[PDB]
Amino acid sequence: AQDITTTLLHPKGDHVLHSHAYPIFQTSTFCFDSTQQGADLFMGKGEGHIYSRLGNPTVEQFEEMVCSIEGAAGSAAFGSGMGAISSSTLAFLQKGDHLIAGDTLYGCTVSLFTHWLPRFGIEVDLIDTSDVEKVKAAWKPNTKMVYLESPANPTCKVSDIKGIAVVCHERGARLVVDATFTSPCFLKPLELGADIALHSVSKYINGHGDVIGGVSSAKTAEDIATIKFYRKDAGSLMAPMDAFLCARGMKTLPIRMQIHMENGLKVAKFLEQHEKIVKVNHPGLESFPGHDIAKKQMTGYGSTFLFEMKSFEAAKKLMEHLKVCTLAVSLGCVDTLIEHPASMTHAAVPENIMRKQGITPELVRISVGIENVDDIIADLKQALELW
Amino acid sequence: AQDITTTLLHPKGDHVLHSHAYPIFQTSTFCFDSTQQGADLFMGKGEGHIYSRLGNPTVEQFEEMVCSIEGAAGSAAFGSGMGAISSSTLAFLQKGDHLIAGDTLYGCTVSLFTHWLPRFGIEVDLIDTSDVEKVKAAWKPNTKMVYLESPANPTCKVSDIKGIAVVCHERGARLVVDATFTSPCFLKPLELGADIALHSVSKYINGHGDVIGGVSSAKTAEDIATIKFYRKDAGSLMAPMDAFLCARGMKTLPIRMQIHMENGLKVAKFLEQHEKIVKVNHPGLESFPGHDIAKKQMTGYGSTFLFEMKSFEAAKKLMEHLKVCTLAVSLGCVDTLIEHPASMTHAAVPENIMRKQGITPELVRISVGIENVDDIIADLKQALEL
Amino acid sequence: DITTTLLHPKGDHVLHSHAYPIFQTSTFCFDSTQQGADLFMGKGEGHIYSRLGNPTVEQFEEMVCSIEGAAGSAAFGSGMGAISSSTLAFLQKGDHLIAGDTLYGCTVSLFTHWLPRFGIEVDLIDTSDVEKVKAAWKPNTKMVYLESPANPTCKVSDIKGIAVVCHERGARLVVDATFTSPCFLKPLELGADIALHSVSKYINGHGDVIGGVSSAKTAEDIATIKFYRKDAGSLMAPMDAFLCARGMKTLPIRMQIHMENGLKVAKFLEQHEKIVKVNHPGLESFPGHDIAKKQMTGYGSTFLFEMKSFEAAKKLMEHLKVCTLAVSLGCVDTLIEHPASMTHAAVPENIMRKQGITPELVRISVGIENVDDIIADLKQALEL
Amino acid sequence: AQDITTTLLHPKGDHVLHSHAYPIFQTSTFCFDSTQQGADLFMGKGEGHIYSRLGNPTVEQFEEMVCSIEGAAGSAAFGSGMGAISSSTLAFLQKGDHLIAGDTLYGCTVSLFTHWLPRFGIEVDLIDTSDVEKVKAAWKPNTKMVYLESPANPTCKVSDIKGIAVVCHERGARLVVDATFTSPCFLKPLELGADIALHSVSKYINGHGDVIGGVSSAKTAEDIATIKFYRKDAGSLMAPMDAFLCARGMKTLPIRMQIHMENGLKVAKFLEQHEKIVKVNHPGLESFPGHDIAKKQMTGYGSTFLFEMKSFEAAKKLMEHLKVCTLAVSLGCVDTLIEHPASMTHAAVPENIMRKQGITPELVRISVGIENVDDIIADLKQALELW
Ligand SMILES: C/C=C(/N=C/c1c(COP(=O)(O)O)cnc(C)c1O)C(=O)O
Ligand SMILES: C/C=C(/N=C/c1c(COP(=O)(O)O)cnc(C)c1O)C(=O)O
Ligand code: MET
Repeated sequence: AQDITTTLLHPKGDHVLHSHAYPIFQTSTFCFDSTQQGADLFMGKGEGHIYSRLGNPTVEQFEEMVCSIEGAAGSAAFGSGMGAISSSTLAFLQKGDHLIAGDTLYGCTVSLFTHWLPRFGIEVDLIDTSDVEKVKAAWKPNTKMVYLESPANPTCKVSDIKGIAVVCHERGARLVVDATFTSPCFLKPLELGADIALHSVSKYINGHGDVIGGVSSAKTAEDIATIKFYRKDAGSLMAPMDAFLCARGMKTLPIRMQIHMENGLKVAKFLEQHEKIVKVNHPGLESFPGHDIAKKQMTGYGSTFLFEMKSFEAAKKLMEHLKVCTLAVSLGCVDTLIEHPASMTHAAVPENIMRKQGITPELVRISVGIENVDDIIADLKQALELW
Repeated sequence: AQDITTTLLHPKGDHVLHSHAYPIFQTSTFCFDSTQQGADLFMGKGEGHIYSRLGNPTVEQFEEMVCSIEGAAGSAAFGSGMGAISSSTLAFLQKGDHLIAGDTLYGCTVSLFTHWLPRFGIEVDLIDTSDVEKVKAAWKPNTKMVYLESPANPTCKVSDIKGIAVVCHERGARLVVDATFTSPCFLKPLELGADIALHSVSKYINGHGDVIGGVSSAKTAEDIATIKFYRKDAGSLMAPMDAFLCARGMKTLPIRMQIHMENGLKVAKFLEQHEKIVKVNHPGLESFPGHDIAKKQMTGYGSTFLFEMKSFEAAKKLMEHLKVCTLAVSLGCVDTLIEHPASMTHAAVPENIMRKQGITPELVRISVGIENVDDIIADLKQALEL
Repeated sequence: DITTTLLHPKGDHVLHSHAYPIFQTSTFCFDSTQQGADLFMGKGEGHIYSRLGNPTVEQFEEMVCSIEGAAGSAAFGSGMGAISSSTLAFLQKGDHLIAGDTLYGCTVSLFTHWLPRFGIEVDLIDTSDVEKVKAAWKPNTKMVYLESPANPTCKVSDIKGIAVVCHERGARLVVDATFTSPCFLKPLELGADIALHSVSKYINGHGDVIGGVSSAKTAEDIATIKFYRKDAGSLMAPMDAFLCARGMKTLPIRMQIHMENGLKVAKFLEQHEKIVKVNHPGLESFPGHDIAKKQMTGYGSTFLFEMKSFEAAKKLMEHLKVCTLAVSLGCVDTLIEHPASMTHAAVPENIMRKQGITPELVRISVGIENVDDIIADLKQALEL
Repeated sequence: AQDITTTLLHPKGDHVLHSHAYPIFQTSTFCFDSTQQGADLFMGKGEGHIYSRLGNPTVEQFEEMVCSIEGAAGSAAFGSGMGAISSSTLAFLQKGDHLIAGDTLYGCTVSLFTHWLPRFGIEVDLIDTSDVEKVKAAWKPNTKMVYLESPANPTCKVSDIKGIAVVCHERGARLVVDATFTSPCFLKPLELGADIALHSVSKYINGHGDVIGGVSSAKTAEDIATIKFYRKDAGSLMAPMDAFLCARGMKTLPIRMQIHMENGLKVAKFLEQHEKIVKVNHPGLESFPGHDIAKKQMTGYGSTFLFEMKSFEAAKKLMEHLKVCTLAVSLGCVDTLIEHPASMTHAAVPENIMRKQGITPELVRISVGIENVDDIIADLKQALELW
């Protein structure tokens, strides 16, 4: 079996004009040979292109690379992770349907599900998905979808994807998994029973902090077609230049993820033993509740996780005296990022959800990059040891 | 008194690092000076950026440009015209609401309004908006929006935006106008009483056929904030490179439109007097129904219009023996495009709606570019003789 | 007219794409050893490596080639790359070059500092007078190099007459037509052997690319230019070639407006009490207007005018609200510059005085803004 | 000391408008605050920009990154490696000067030294620089420069850079080293006594096969200013978009080089023991003449090297039956490339030099990428074992 490293460096498809790098198709439209050839293409007959919103070759190349690592029937690229999320939910859910989603999600996902979905007649419950019994108890005759992020952003809370998939499969609901925090190198939700696996490509997949994009991959040709049907009318598109950048970033994904994983674990162990640190929420630590599930269902760990300081003032002093780590939101970049969830990424999450997400002013989230790990640790140590 | 040409060439804003051209901010995220500065930005306090989905300086520069020409409170850029349309309607409409839309729309707009909105519990009636009394008859107690394209894609049917706007003001509904076909140089819906004016930037505004993008502009600060709030969660973004290209394309918009207008008018009159053409639907032709409303409510015409051949075989013969004109969907590019609506742009629209639209296999849609008009006329002339 | 040709360039579409794709690649794949071997020998159609040939760059080359009436065109990383490749590709130790006495600053630097280190004799002379060219002639003269109208004074040379001397005496005529664009000046049509532009200016026209292009009358000459380029390495990036081809789609239309704006602004300045003199080739008062009207089909919109003092020039340049103080020219928006202390600051004083550049001169590059807005901007800054 | 990985991820300089990624300054010109402020910049007084040919912020950012790894006084970026070579030689050499260069060089470098320099009255001798005594024997009172590639493209012939530097330093000649084949992670010519270190950035530094570019770094402020002065008139510029891509590719250079080095050595050892293979020219092999100099003067190896088949026909059979390796010129890409020097990269080298260079139709050059090394070896092995 050929390694993922090789597969990503050797994607299927013909070269264009013998070009070694896949060209950037910075075009809106495509030319027809004849009236029939164009008419046929609109009916889905024959091979070729019409218009970049419907399909663009550079973007299609990136989709195939994601499709190849997910083990999907197809993938669809979007202008952002939120585009991928919207199109993976609202492509299926309609007025009268019920959605069960995790109670700890990325802020804008909470916004989508709690503000917009109810305006469209869609019933939503945010449930603690780390407990399958609670998922079952929240199930209704009109439940059509379960949506999970695991490990959750930012607390790393682990859900049992495999166990929840069984219930979805017995009861006719789609299981959708946002695997952004871990990357398709370490978490393949379609192998665990999910119907759709999505990512903010803005994070690890692209990895270079210079594009915003989303991707969604479906187990079934019918589901990926419906997703693309929705995309056509909702209009969240990956730009050709951004697809070129994302495919390029993804060429180094496996080796970056190996370094991220090892760095993140070493940084978490350093913090876990440090006097100033109260707790570390990294799912690769044995102290972490849900570690046994993460270890079974994933083949590695991302490097973004959260830790607890003794006070808000101590969190502030740390985050503001770092020379290698950069104070900024986002994650999964080659360089190390740090932020304060309570006042930043999750300052917009309703208080009812803040308290049961478990997010407090003492928490700091770090996204460990691929810098030499000793340099990252020395940077944290010097700020922790300040006068 | 400063001319539109000058305004687009001299946008408001500081230069970045003294750079003459506005830099391409190809970044996802922005750095914070301190915990407080970041927390302040998340609360809308102070000046600065956080993350490109919330706001990107290169994108914002293009948004300001469009906002200037529309006379808007603010503008929002998107990944596509369909992103602008989705975000300008579903940002406001919710379950139990009712939408009145023109019956002749771009194909994917029909798919949006006919397939997705009713799945979200939104009631939708497609009606002939060229007659204001028909809009009034279709009105219900829960009508929250009227959505228009004028001149319509592809038949160029004209609606009285100004009169429909009065009805909307009186009865508590938003008026949303898709002005893609005409461009903001010639049609300014917000000056006519609309609440929202939107464009597929993919067409005239960019004008170079190398970008897909959308833009929407709102009369009020509250409405554009709502649109951007929807965009934050729906995620149709204009990429920084595409915003760089759209702004650059828009620098020549006024001169390009002037040529497009004059070129398209001349080509339509050539066709209108040719023996093989049954009729030409150009809103600037005296013969066109609705010409009188278009000359009053617009300050010029786009150059995309349709004309009728005697049969499908004739249309097929014309479209396939052109040497300058390119057989392709889309419009508003620098070069001339030509298309068969029945089996291309409007192939997926249900028979029911399509016959209401008056779209038949005998119609050909041309998008006249900025070539020497004589080369376009001679191309058509050559082909019409075979 | 020219617009149709630029919008419909020859060649096949790639994957049916309407816009020509950006080949952001260094290398190309071979079907077999033989096919690679053949390509390196110039046999068969195809590509090897972007420095030898990139499809996106070649499409832009083809566009310029068509408008110039050339055997071929080569694109470069800057106008200076085009200039140095159109000269040092041909000149060698022992050769003599005659160049116009008034040239862009870096061209003077190239001809004055570098060429003589390579053993190439160079004299700068007044090429507005053909007898001076004949008098500077030597038995080893292999090239005459010209800018017309010259940067920044707009000094006009008789290109056709000089070409005649060159053809008779066995020298190449190379012409930098940056200031006018190939819409209005076609040197190869006037007898010149090579015609070149800084694409950074009018051709691209959007102020967001630096690039150069050179076009030769003969297949041999362009092949030599590209062979030099292969080793010297001033290439146009695929992205910049995409942007230049895109900018060039509006070239004939932008030029029409530049020309008209520039002529209206120049006449306004010419009759303004505060202005000593205006150096625009299209004015009747300008010396050599007759040659420029004969040999060109229009004018660019960059020209020089004289103020009554340095303090007055500084006051004008620093109270403008539309015009931007910046070097460069041929952008869609208006630019203004002080030659003596900016573009031409490094020029040796003796070449400087022979050029006629003083601290009282201001150089304007008139954009495509509404003319009345440009004039009203100049008006308030001169009067207030 | 902070690690190179960390340095490259954390370059000196302020952020622009708080942007995390450095913006692409796709501009030709820059604005002046006043006549004086503009005048001053032209005189080298004050901080700021004039015009991209003179300096572009995105390009300067990439230059700073190279400068930091080379340990130089400054770096200059170009539109190609050939731009860097032309500008690092012809910026200093004039009519009457003598240049000693290696006899095994990149083909277009031979073309430059052999066709263009003599036309400019510069005397040139190509010498076997693997023998310091041959360098001394070729020295003349007017020798001003020695120019070396080591390991040479394509034969990997090693020169004693340290030993030749001694001679240059005693006699008033600049030593210039093209370190393209090894990358600045493993070869730092300025630490060995060179005056100038240059690269085709097209190869390893950028690493993604999608940019052509060059860079030159000088030990002395004066020499880098002279290089940039030449560049300003000769006009080989790195485009802003290309500088953005090179800086981005360079963010992963140390980890890519680590994998290239290990992959290349394992592939070389596999070929060395294979019955079909006559000889393997990889400088990290103990069998290689000059291995001892290479291991003392470098801190690793690039992964581009050459091997000898039994015949031209066997070389063609191998090259044309690979599924992972790609038949193309260039090198230093994330994916594996392969080519035939005799009929491709060195087919323009005049017959006397190509004889002295030791290039025969039996030689194949491989540029080993970062694919899984077992997948690369299996691809070579299957082609070598064909019917
Ligand atoms: C291929 C597209 C065509 N039109 C598009 C279009 C859109 C949709 O805009 P994006 O395509 O999403 O940028 C919105 N509004 C109008 C009046 C339109 O014509 C076409 O007809 O040929
Ligand atoms: C800042 C630059 C100015 N000029 C440039 C120029 C070049 C050189 O072109 P690159 O700059 O190398 O593309 C060549 N030829 C002419 C007549 C030029 O004006 C300027 O004057 O303001
Ligand atoms: C003359 S082909 C140039 C490509 C590259 N320098 C190589 O050796 O492969």
